[PDB]
Amino acid sequence: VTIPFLRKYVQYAKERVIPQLTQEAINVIVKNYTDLRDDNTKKSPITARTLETLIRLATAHAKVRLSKTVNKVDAKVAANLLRFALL
Amino acid sequence: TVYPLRQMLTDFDIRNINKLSKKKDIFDILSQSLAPSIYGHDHIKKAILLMLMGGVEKNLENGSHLRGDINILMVGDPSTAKSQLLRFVLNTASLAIAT
Amino acid sequence: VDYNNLFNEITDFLVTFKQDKGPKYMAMLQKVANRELNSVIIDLDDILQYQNEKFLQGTQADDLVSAIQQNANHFTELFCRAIDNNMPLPTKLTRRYFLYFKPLSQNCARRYISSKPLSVRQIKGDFLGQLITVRGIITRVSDVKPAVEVIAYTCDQCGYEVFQEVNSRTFTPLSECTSEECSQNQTKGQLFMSTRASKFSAFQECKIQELSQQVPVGHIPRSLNIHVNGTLVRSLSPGDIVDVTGIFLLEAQFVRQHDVEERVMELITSGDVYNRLAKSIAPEIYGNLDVKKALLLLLVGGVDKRVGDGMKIRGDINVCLMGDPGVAKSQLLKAICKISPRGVYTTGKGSSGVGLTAAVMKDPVTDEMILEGGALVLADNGICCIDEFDKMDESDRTAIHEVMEQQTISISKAGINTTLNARTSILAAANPLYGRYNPRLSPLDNINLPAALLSRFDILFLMLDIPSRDDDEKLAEHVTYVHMHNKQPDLDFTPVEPSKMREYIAYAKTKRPVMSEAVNDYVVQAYIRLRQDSKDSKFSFGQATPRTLLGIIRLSQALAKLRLADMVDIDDVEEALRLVRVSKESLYQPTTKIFTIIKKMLQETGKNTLSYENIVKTVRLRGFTMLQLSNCIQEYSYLNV
Repeated sequence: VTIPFLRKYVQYAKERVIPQLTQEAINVIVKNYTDLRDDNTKKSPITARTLETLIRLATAHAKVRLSKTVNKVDAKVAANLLRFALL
Repeated sequence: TVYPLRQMLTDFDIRNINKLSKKKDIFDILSQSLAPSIYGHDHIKKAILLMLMGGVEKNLENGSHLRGDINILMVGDPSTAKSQLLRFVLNTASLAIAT
Repeated sequence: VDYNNLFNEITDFLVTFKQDKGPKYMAMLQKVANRELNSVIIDLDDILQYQNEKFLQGTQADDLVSAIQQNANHFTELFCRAIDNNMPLPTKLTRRYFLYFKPLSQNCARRYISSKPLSVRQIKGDFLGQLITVRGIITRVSDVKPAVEVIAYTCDQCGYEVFQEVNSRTFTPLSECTSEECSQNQTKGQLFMSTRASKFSAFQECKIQELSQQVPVGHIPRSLNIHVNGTLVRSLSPGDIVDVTGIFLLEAQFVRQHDVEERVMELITSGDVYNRLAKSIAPEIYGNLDVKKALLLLLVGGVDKRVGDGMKIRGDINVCLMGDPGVAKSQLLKAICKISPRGVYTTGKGSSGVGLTAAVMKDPVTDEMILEGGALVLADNGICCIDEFDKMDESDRTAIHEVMEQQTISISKAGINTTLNARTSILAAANPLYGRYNPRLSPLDNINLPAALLSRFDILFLMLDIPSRDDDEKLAEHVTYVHMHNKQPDLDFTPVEPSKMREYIAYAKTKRPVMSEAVNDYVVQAYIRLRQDSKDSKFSFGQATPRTLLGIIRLSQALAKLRLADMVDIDDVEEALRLVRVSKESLYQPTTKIFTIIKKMLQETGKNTLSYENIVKTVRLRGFTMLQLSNCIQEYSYLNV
C-alpha cells in the first residue's frame, strides 16, 4: 500500500517466480484475438505483435498474484484493459 | 582483472507478502494505492502497475530472443496529470531514467 | 636466427632448382635481363621441395618457411641483394624489378598453417608482422597515384647527385648540401630536385571488409586498410570477393579471386523435396506456402543466359509483397536474409539516397576524395531487400529500376563517369495508399507504383488479410504455440537447419536445364491465350508482357534446377502458371482418355461439378500432367456434360 512496500513486492516477484502457460488461458486469448482480428473494420488495426502483448500482460497479472502458472482471469483482465484502451 | 556482470528483505516482510498472495481483491487496491493525488484513471495505472513489474524475457534455443518488455503510449488533452505521473514512476520504481 | 647461413641458403636455392630453360629462376633473371617483365613472384612450394631435397640427402635444412612467415619486410630487402649478387648478361636505386611473394596452399600444407584464411576480427593485434591471407569483399578503392621512394637532388657546383630515402607519409626538403665535396668547403651552394631520376611507385589504398557469414551474431562487418604498390595496382576492381596475402604493418604481395554428399542425399531421399524445402524455411509464421514457395524460387535464382554476340539478359527474379498490416512482413524478409548469404537489410528513408548510390566524401587519414558506397555494392550476388517501398523517393526508384532491368549501373557525376555490375535479386515489401486495401478501387489506383515498375515485376503478391471464423484460429494457435515455447507444431516433418538447404541451393545452382519441344508448344499456346485474355475493367491490372514470359521461362528453369534435372518438363510450366495466377487470385476473396476417366468418375454419383479436387486424384497416378486435363475441362464443356 505504502511507498516502501510495493518496491519489495515488485522485486520479489521479479526475482523469484516465473509463470508458465496453461490450457485454460490459451483458448480465451485465442478467442479474443480472433474476435478482434471487428476492430479492423471499425476503429483500430490489429497486428501479429499484439498477439505477444496479449499474453505478456496475462503473465503480468499471474505474477502480480505470484502464482507459478497463469490463470483464465489474467487473460480476462488483459481483455478488460484492451476494451478500455481500444474503445 | 575484469568481471562482466535494491531494498533488503527480512523474514517479516515475506510473511506479509505471503499473507497478501491469496486474496482476490489485491490488484485493484494496489493499483489504486500508487498515486492518491491523481483522481480517476484506474485502468491506466492498472496497466502502469503491470508495466513496471515486467515480463519474463524468454530466450529461445539456437534462435533469437523473445521480447518480455511492454511499452505504453499515453495521449489526450494536456489538462491532466500525465506530466505528474512521470515523477511518481521515476521516484517509485527500482531504477528509472527520464528524458 | 642467423643471417649469414640463411643468405647462403637463399643464394643456393635459386641456382639449384630442377623440380619445376632449366634453372627457372635464372631463366626469369634472363627474362628480366631481356627486359620483358618487371615482377618477381616467389612461392613457398619450391622452398618446400628444395627443403625436402636437402633433408633427404642428410644435409642441414635451416628452415626458410618458418622464417619467411615472420618479418617479410626484412626478407624482401635481404633476399633482393642475394638476387642482385648474380645476374646473366643482357643480349638485347638500380632495381629494374619488383620483388613479391605468395604463400603455400593447403594441399601443400597437408603434404608435408602459415596460410590460413583470416578474418579481420581474427586479427588479435599480435599478428602485426605475419603474412596473412584475408578473405573479403572490396567496397572502397582509390586511384593509382605515384608515391616517391627516394628523392634525387642535383647540384651544378659539385656534380655529385645525392639520394635520400623517405619512409613516412610526409618528408622535408633537404636544402642543405650533404655531399662529399661541400663538407670541406666554405661555399654551400643550392640544390635542385629531379622528378626523373627519383624512383616512384604505383601506390593505392583499399578498404577490405568483413565477410557476411563470417561475422558473429549481432556484430557488424568492420573494415581494414590495405596499401598496395607496383604491378598489383590494377588487380583490384571493386565489387568482388578477394583473398589478399600480405604482411601486416597492409602491404599486399599476392591477390586472388574466386560428409557433404550424405547431407544432400538424406535431404533428397525423404520424398517431396520441393514441398519439404518450401515448408522448412521460416516456420514461425502461418501458412502462405505459395508466396514463400516463390521466395524459394527467388533465392535459388535461375539461369543467366548469354547470346555470345554482345547481349546479356537477366537470369533473375524480383518479387513484390504488397499487403495490408496485421500479417508479418519483416519476419519473412529477415529469414530470407538470414538464411541466404550476403543478405543486406535496407530501409526507405534516412541515408537511403546515399545508401543506394556512390557518395563522394573526403577521407581524413590519407586526406583525399574517396567514393563511398551504398547497399547494392556490398551485396553483389544475392538478395537485396527493400522494406517500405512506397516510402522512398524518385532518386531511389530510378536506381532500383535500373538494376531491376539489367545488372549494370552507370553513374556520371562530378566525381566519376564509370560503370559497375551487381547481380542482385530484388525483394520488395510494400503497402497501399490508405494502409489497407480497398475493394471499390481499381488495383492500378490502389497501387501508387507506375506501370513500368510493376511491368518489370514478374511476381507481385497481394498478401491480403480477410477475417474469418475457421482459418483465424489456426494462426492464433500457431502464434500461441510459438510464444509458449520455441518448438514448432507436432506434424510428421522436421524443420531443416540452414546449412543443408544452403548446400542444396549451392548444389542446384550449377545446373543448366534445357527446354524441350513438347513444353515449347504448351508455352507458346499459353502465352498467346494469356495475351489475348489480357488484351480492361474494374478488377483489371496491367497487361501481358514478354518479360513475364521470360520470367515464366526462368521460373520453369528454377523448378527444373530444384529437381536437379538437365531438362525442363511439362510439370514446371503448369506449376509456374498456377503460381502466377494464384498470385493475383486472392483479390476475389490426350483428352479422350480423360473424358473416359470422367465418365468412370460419374459412374458413382453422377455429379457435374465445375472445379475438381477428387476427379484429378485418379489422373496423376496414370502418367498425364495437370495441364492436359485442364484443357479437358474446357473442351468437354462443348459436350454439355
